[PDB]
Amino acid sequence: TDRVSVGNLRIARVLYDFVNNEALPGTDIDPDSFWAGVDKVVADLTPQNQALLNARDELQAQIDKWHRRRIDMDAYRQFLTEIGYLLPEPDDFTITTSGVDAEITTTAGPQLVVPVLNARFALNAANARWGSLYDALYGTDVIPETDGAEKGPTYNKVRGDKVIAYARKFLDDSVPLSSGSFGDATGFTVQDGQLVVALPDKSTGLANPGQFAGYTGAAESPTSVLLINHGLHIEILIDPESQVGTTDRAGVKDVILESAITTIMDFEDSVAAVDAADKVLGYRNWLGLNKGDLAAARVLNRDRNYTAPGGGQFTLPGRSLMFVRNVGHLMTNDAIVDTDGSEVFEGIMDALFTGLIAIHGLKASDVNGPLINSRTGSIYIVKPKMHGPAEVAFTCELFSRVEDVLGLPQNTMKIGIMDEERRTTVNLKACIKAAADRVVFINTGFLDRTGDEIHTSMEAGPMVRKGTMKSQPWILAYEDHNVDAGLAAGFSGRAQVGKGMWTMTELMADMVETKIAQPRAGASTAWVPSPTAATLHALHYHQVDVAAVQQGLAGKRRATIEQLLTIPLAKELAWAPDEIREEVDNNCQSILGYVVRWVDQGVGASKVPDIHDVALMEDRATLRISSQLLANWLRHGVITSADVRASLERMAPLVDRQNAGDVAYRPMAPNFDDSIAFLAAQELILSGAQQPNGYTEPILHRRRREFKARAAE
Ligand SMILES: O=C(O)C1=C/C(=C2\C=Nc3ccccc32)NN1
Ligand SMILES: [Mg+2]
Repeated sequence: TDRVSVGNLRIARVLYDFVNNEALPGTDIDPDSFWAGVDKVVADLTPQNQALLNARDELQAQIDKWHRRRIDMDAYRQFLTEIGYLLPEPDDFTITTSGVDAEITTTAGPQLVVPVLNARFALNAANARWGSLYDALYGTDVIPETDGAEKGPTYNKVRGDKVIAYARKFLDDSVPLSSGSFGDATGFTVQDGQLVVALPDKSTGLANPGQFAGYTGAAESPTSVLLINHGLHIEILIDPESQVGTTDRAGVKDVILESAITTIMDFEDSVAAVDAADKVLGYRNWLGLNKGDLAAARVLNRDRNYTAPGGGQFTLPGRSLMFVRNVGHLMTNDAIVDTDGSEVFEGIMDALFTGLIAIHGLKASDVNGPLINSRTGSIYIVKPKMHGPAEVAFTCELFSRVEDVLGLPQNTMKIGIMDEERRTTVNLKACIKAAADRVVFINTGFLDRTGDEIHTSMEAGPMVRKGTMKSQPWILAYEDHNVDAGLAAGFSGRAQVGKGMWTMTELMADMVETKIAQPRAGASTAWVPSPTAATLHALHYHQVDVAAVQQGLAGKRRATIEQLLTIPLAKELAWAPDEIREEVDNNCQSILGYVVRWVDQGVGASKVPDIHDVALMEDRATLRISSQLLANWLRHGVITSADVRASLERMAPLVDRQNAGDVAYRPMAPNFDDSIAFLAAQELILSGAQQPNGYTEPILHRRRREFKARAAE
């Protein structure tokens, strides 16, 4: 209820007040003009937005019928071409985007993704540009807790020594000495622009003196030594009076790594935001981060100060350069409605509002606030779930029109193309071309892209199990195809090529062991769930020369269209009944475990124990893959209707028990039919086949609004 009328728009009062009183001031944009701009952009671009969404449904309908009238890959591919799903590949080109920050064009390193509605997590992320290696090693299972090195209420010095040793070895691998090991260092000095390291006998310098990047304190006895490797900084904090430094052979207190080079503040799959009040909380946090005054009861960090090897001062950034992830093209939100009572497209709103807010981040002031995000004056929006190059061109048009409403130079709002839909994958080169002057980023993932995969080929037959999907031909070609297209479009030295998220937040040893594969595959960046994970993952960019990898990959075409189009159908008699049961339970607990927190508590990302009590931090896309898989098995009679109900009922109390220790929690068992969460989870499965491209948000947003409305009394 209660709205402000502006032309054809009926704007929720809370939103209206927030923009005028909080967002607009300092931007020198006339409030009346802004709202007219909103009304106009919305009226003009809404039909297009709708036209694209209808085109998806049409395409999917044809693909459905085709499968029902049957596999001949040659005919399939020709069909996709005929219906305008597979478009012709454009001639080679190089992107032209300008005014892009160094964090994106040149530096390879970790990238954090955080739900914007959580100010605490958002604050930590922005400050995770720099992280303590010691804390990360000590706090996680990277250092085993075995030989007397278990963690306790108090500091364990045996475990500390292992941390130190691990770090000492890292230094050896990253910034090697001409002779000897950092392990035996006793002191650090700066003699004539050159870092001397004191060993017991002799005293050496860096193998490459070029890696010596600066220091703090007196050259004769620095308080820290700054190093650089593969563009990433390493700070050795020296302090013999500290407890840790006291026992260190060279007085070293800590090793600090440049960690999360960039961060994505997320308005999409990691948050639950189903109405106007929610969007405002989200927008307000975004405002604070760009104002640079967001804080919790604690602040955002300022740049760091150093001394060049041969005297003189310099400075380095102290915050993670921020992107924002807008919602995609599909959903509407009641934050604004029309005179007929039709909700306005949420993506259109996000562009306008997140873009307005981001103006503050281009300026250091007192009306705009103290801390600056982008130094070149770009706004970095990541756009999810686009299908095909027309939808990309549409996003760029939206951005262009928003830039006019905001009075920003054209091409200010950069785009990060997420490759997570089949129709974007197979037309990827064309998608990048459609954004050739705005694009700063492409990336791959597992959850959404597989959900689309399952849904697109829904009628073709039963898919393989979810675990199996990570090793299927289509996804391996997809991963490699992404890297190839970016590099072919000239991304190396111009834009990020990213890869997916490590979801197992407690298995850091495993992450350190395996996630190295991503930069080895030429990814200039990849997702981590926490600041701690960003610090650990930063080790990989030290061990791997991403720029060299990309250069060596140049011109290769490692994935074919046939490979991309290889549908992940299961072979005959693939599974025993126990395996089927295990897969169903797996997916049902996955849905119930994530849905219960989303619907009941408005939580979009958290450590959710899986069926075997492994902690996984996933976003909403987990629902899409899980629900589509079950819907597929349901459709082709792998499982009956009884089967699915029995599983949800078995898994509900287990999820109930898994949330013990949360006072806010309300059990779903034993009264399932009275549980809005249980029903939401059941619906996502039973109606899964009929949701557009398998998306979960229509069901979810509806059930969360229903829960919130039941809670209104
Ligand atoms: O595999 C994918 O497609 C995918 C995983 C994922 C996340 C996993 N944990 C998260 C926490 C916060 C925001 C996003 C995520 N996003 N996309
Ligand atoms: Mg996604």
